[PDB]
Amino acid sequence: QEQLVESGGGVVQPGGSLRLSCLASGFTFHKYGMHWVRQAPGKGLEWVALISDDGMRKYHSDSMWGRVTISRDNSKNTLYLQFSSLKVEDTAMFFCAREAGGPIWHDDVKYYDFNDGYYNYHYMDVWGKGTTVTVSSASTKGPSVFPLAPSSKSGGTAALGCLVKDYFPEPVTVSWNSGALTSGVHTFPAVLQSSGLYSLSSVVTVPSSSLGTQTYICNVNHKPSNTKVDKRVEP
Amino acid sequence: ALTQPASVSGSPGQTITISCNGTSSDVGGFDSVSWYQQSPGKAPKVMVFDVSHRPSGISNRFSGSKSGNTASLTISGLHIEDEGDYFCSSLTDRSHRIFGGGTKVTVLGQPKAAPSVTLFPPSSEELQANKATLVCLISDFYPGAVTVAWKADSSPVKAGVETTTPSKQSNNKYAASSYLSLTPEQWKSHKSYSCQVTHEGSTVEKTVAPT
Ligand SMILES: *[C@@H]1O[C@H](CO)[C@@H](O[C@@H]2O[C@H](CO)[C@@H](O[C@@H]3O[C@H](CO)[C@@H](O)[C@H](O)[C@@H]3O)[C@H](O)[C@H]2NC(C)=O)[C@H](O)[C@H]1NC(C)=O
Repeated sequence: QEQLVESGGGVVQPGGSLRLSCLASGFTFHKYGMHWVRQAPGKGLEWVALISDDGMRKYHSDSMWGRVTISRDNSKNTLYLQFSSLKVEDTAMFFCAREAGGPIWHDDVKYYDFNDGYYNYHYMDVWGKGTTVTVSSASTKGPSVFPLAPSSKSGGTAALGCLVKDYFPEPVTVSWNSGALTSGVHTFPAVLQSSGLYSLSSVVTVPSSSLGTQTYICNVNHKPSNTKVDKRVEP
Repeated sequence: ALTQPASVSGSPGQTITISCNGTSSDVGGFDSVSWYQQSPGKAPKVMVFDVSHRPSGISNRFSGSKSGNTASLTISGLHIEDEGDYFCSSLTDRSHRIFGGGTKVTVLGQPKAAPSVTLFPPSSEELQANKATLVCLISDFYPGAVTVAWKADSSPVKAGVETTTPSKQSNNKYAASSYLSLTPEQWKSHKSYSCQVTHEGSTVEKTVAPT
């Protein structure tokens, strides 16, 4: 039934041009308005553009600085968005969303506009899982591994881990003492810093008693760059 | 951007209300407010539109209102399946659409757990590499919503701060990481630096000193 599919996504160069494509089905395409909504990683929704049913009217976000252009091909039931001079901050999820709409009634009779086209309604009733877009130029690179040593604060339980920073692309696998260490182990999700390179952190909780009597070694494997590293973390 | 609280929590069966403060150029200028629910790893869903109206096939527990420049979303009798992020959106006098920051709604499924926070200074090694990065790591907190605030000495710091989205552990609690990149100089100039995570009204605080 009513469905939208987002496609044309991937990883792209800054300053380059890109063009996304949404495909609908299960409804009369040429009767509704269409939206693009973006969502940077872990951020909130952000409005991008709105195009009228016949595509002879367009609206863009004032914060897009006119770097985006929205278009449509009603004969293909397909919606388009296009970029220019992309930026790393343009990393986000790109949703396709229909604009609710239909007749408007006064008394018991319903009125349309010329052509019998729907008046607009003001709420995106249909969504399609967005396609993802990543902006980074950094060729494949190996990660640097820095020790996060146990603070002097701890008796009780101590925390220590590895700061694996400056790699590309994902993913990276992080073990401890060669897998032997599992409990109290939390490996965090990677962040894409301004650099255009990835960073992450894995940490392990231990009894402060074990400090100096137990050797902790984080094993990092960055398959892409074919790099394996071993770092000892100590007070 | 519209203003929503970062997070609201409650128990099942309990009733809740998310606020959405705005201006006279949107919320207060039009009765076209919509509410969207976004459950993890999924796509938004319309819950309310034109302030109070419920689309066909939407629970009687979702209520919406408005007052001046501030509209609301009221969930009566929280079910677990209500969990997820919620966004308010309004029409604007520029014929644009605007979204709120979003509100993570948590319905308790396991007894509350205060976070365990640790703060790392830059390693000597990174500092020989002419760089600096304070790692602030948070674990074992439930609900899965926290507020990370950095402070240089006494004053707050927003620039160069990165924070990941809370994720589930093996023990079903939540963890999050926050980085604060610095130059070797900035790091040497200040007395100290403060990492402040706010979780369920309570705030823990650790502090690294370059000294
Ligand atoms: C939009 O949301 C903001 C927060 O994001 C709301 O701020 C707070 O609103 C209350 C209600 O006016 C203010 O007064 C409160 O009174 C109750 C008792 O009636 C008390 O328990 C609270 O401690 C508080 O004193 C509160 O000061 C205010 N906080 C602010 C201003 O930051 C606000 O209600 C919303 N918008 C507007 C215009 O009120």
